[PDB]
This record gives sequence, C-alpha cells and structure tokens, in this order.
Amino acid sequence: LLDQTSGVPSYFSKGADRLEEKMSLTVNDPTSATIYTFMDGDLYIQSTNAEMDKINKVLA
Amino acid sequence: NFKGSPYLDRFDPSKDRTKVLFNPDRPLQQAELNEMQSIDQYYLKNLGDAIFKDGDKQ
Amino acid sequence: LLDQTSGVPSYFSKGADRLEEKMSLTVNDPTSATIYTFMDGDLYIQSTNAEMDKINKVLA
Amino acid sequence: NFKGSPYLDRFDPSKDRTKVLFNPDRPLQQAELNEMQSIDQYYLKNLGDAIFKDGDKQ
Amino acid sequence: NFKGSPYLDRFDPSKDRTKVLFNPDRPLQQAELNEMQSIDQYYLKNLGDAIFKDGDKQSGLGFTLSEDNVLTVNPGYVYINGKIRYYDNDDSVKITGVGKETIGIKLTERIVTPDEDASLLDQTSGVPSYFSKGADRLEEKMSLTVNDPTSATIYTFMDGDLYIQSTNAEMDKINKVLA
Amino acid sequence: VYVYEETGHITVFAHDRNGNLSDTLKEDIIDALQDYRPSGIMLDVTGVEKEEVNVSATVTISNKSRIGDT
Amino acid sequence: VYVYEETGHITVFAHDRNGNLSDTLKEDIIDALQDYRPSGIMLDVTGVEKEEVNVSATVTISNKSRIGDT
Amino acid sequence: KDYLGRDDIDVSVYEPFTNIFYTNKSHLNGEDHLMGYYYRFAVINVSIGDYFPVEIIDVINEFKPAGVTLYVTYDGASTIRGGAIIKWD
Repeated sequence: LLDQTSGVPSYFSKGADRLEEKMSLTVNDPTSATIYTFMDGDLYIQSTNAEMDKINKVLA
Repeated sequence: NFKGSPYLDRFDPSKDRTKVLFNPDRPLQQAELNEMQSIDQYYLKNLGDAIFKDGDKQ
Repeated sequence: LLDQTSGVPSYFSKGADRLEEKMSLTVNDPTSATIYTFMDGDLYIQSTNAEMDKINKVLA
Repeated sequence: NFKGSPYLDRFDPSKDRTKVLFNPDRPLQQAELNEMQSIDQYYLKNLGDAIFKDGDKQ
Repeated sequence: NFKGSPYLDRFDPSKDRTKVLFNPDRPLQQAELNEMQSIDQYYLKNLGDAIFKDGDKQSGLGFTLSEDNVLTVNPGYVYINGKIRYYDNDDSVKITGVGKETIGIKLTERIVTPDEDASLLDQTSGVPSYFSKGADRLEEKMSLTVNDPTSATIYTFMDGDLYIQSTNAEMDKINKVLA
Repeated sequence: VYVYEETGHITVFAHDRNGNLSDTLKEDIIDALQDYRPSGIMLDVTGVEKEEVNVSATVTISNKSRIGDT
Repeated sequence: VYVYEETGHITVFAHDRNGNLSDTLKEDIIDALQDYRPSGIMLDVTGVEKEEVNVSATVTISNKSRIGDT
Repeated sequence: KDYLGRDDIDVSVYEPFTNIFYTNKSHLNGEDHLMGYYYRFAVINVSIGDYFPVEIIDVINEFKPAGVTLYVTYDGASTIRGGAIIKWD
C-alpha cells in the first residue's frame, strides 16, 4: 500500500488505508445471510438458477 | 464507524445529498473523498436491494 | 462542511459544496414523476408490490 | 449545469469517456474529480433506467 | 493494463477490498484515485452481469439492409462489458448474404491525453495550474463486426434473412427464470 | 537538543530551561538550521514532550515543635 | 571502496585485502560513517561481488634440468 | 559563484518536495503537484542566470550531498543584452 513510485519506506510513503471485507461460512448464526437450509442433514429447498426475491414476489 | 476521528466521513442518507461539488483553490478534505465513494456505494446498495435479497445465489 | 479535523493547516477552511436534492409532493404537475392517480377522490389503480415497467412489458 | 466556470464539470455522454486516469507529477484538477463521480452516476442512471421507470413505487 | 508504470492501478478483485480510506496530512497518491473509481466500476459490472448478457438489446438498434447487403444499425442502448452503453455510430458493414452470418459489436479501449485533445488541459481561470497537463481519459468506442466470435452478437442472419426477432428488451437471467 | 532521523525527514526536539519552546525560539532555530540541513531533505522543529509530574507527599517528622510553613 | 549512488539511497561496496567483508568490519564501517553520511538518506553497506579464479597452467621449459619444485 | 567570474548573478536551488500535494493543506488547483519521480525528496533543481560550462555540473557533484539527484536550469532572461523588454510601437 506504500507509495509505488518510491518503492521504499519513507516519511512520504504512507497514504490511505483499505477496508477489507472477507466472507466466512457459518452454521446457525441468525445475523448471517442464509444460502442453504437443511433438515436432518438433507437439503430442504433447491434453486436451479438465479434467485431474485423481489422479482419472484412479482411473478408469484 | 467512519464518522470517527481518523476519517470523519460526513455521509448520512437522511441529508439527501448526492454529489460533492469541488471548488478551485481550496483544501481537498479526505472526508470529502470518503463521502464521494460512500454516496455511490450507498445508492448501488439501494439498487441491489430493490431487486435482490441477502443470500440470493446467482 | 468546514474542515473539522483537529490540528491540520486546513482546519475550519472552506471546501467542496454539496448538491442537495429534496423530494416534494405535487398535484397535476406534468414534470413530476407520477406515483398515484385519482378520479373524483377515488383511487384509480393499485400496485401491491414493486413496479418494474421494462419487466412488466416482457411479462405482459 | 455544472459545465460553467465555478465547477467546470467536463463530463459529456457523447464522448464515451469512462475513466479519469491520473498521472504522477501533475497538478490535480477539481474538474477531474467532478467528472470522476459524474461518470459513475451517469452509468448508474443508465442501469436504473434499463429496469425501472420514474415514479415506480418499490 | 493499468497496473503498469504510467498509472500503477493497484485494484485487484481477489483482495476483496472495497473502500479507500484516506487520512489527513499525507501525500496523495494517484494510484489510490485510480483504484477508487476502479472498485465502483467493478461492482457495477458485477451487478450488470447478474442480470444482462453482452448481446442484450434494450431499445432501438433497428437495422436497415440495402439491396447490396450493406447493413446499417440505428442508435440504441446495449449492455456490453459491465455497462449499458448508448450506441450512436454510423457503421455500414456489409454481409456476404450466404450461410450463417452474425452481427456483433466490438469495444476498443483507447487512451486520450492532453496532447491529442487540448481541452483536457486545465482551464480554471486565474490559478497557477492554468493550462497545465493533468489526467488522461479512457475512451471506449463501439463498432460493428461480422462473424467475429470476440464481439457480442446482436443479430443473426441466414442467407440474408433475419433469424430471430426480439420486440422488446432482452434480459438473459430473467428469461431463464421465466422459461 | 535531540535529533531524530527518518528517511527523507529530520525532526529536531528543542527546549529551554523551563522545558518550553517559544514560537520565536522555534523560528530562530529554523533560520539557523537553514544553513545546516542537507539539500533535498525536509527539516522540522518541535517542542520536547514535556511531562509535568504532580507530587503530593506526606512527610513524617520527629520534632513537632519545628513544624511550620517555612 | 566503491560508493554506488541512487536517488535517496546510497550503497557502499567495501572489501578487505582478501576481498571479504566480515560483519564486525561492516559494523565498524557503519559506525565510522555515522559521522560522515548525510542525514535523512538511506545507506547500506555490502561486500563486493568477489569472483574467485582457479588457474591451471601447463608451461614448457627449454632447459629441462631446471625442472623441479622451486 | 566562485567557479564563475562574478557574484552578482542570480542563483538559487529549488526543492520540489516542498510542493508535494498533501491532502489537506495543499490547494487543489494551487502550485503543488502530485508526488512522483520529479516531485520527490532527494531532488534539487539549480537555476543559473548566467552562461556556464557543462563541467559546472561536475563541480556541483563535488559539493552536493550523496544520494541527491541533480538538475540544472539555464535562465536565458538574465543573460539578455540590455533591457529584455521588446517594443513594437
């Protein structure tokens, strides 16, 4: 992230920071965005193609 | 918490402010730069939420 | 909008303006984006869910 | 209109210019910053228009 | 490639970095500015790709074919490469009129500098940076192609006859669900 | 005086007898060190990080008659 | 010593009589250079790129009685 | 001024790292430039208002501190014969 033109640590090298957003997989955390649901180790509902909640609400 | 001391981002949806209009011969506040991308990311989030739901697989 | 970063040379100095776009209600204004239509004080058309004109054309 | 003297917003859709590429050892122009966000907002407007219509309740 | 010396664009999708957080009393870097716009355009491209396809026509683009098989396309909107672009070029490409023939649009990246276009020079009146050089501009123009697999197909012809029609806007992902 | 060295920058910590650095003395130091600093290097002057220590002491004394203000 | 110079960086290639540069000698050189080197500019001390040459020579002698170890 | 035959000539050393564009203090359309190769520390540009041999550069190499890039600028205004303002009327 330092200054690439200089390429060495210096008083002027430091600049802006970066916001990193890594994704991790959970089991039963309610705050996380659910992607799959299981019942006794068996898949509950399938979706063969793209999911779109508002679009599906209109189509229903 | 990007309103904090190091960044001081002034973005808030309630203000209904959509653009940062820079002027010549003035300081370039880092808060202004942060708000510049925060506005765009917020409106992109709104556009995405108007179609998709969290956890929608593509 | 003045710079409120403590201990900098640009403290309290003027900077970039802001474009404020406030939405207001209007009646029989052809320039405004219509949201409702009435006939003799009665609602004309309903929409239970989101409206999407380009999608609506294909679905129609 | 932001093309005037106090802002000099140089964005124009007809020119098909989509990225302001800054170079080192140059002065920084406010018009470049304005165009930097103007491009993104214009293309977001195009993406929204391709789906939604003005006045479409969500 | 913008990762090189003249621009040093530091953006990379794999790093999952979505915001440049500037700090006060530091020397500003042009690479940070480049990455700042790069991120938003990348995520806009992702959002577009989640709906549209590169050959999806939205409106306009009504084609005209002469007796000499010279093809011209009217202006209109089209989704190509992460953005919905307004086509307004007067191309006059012609087809052989035999066999399967496909019409497509190709996007060419070009660099515009102050030397080529003097208007990019700073014109803020009464400042030290007046008429000084500054940032370049990335120009992306669209032109028609025939039987080019790299281009995004918009039309297909068989023996000079239109193969498939599409009255209204095309939306591949939506059409898959609807089908 | 304490000189702290960094790549491309020099910072000078100076103080008077009271541990303070007046603005006039700072300007004098800068003007004197214009001649001294290397070409193409940035020099800065700052005041020493003074730390005033407050001490409250309880002193036990033998001679109780000699207790007094003096 | 060969002083190799760059923008904002100095490299000091130094060697002994045998072409080596021990760590102790490197530290001694650095300590000596503390007084002389410019302030605020990076400096580094490294040994020379010494190349060792092996020589095997076949020599013919006109007077063959002179052949020997000497 | 010693190598040349006179002292009254105008000579000065420019330090471009003073004009590095900082986020806050530097004016946006002001005199400052973005940091890079030229606007960089350990760089100096020497302005000379008089004719000089190229060996003056070597002379500066004897005096300048190690690790600083050197540039020389020749100001032709100072060497104009007489008054440099040109007249039409």
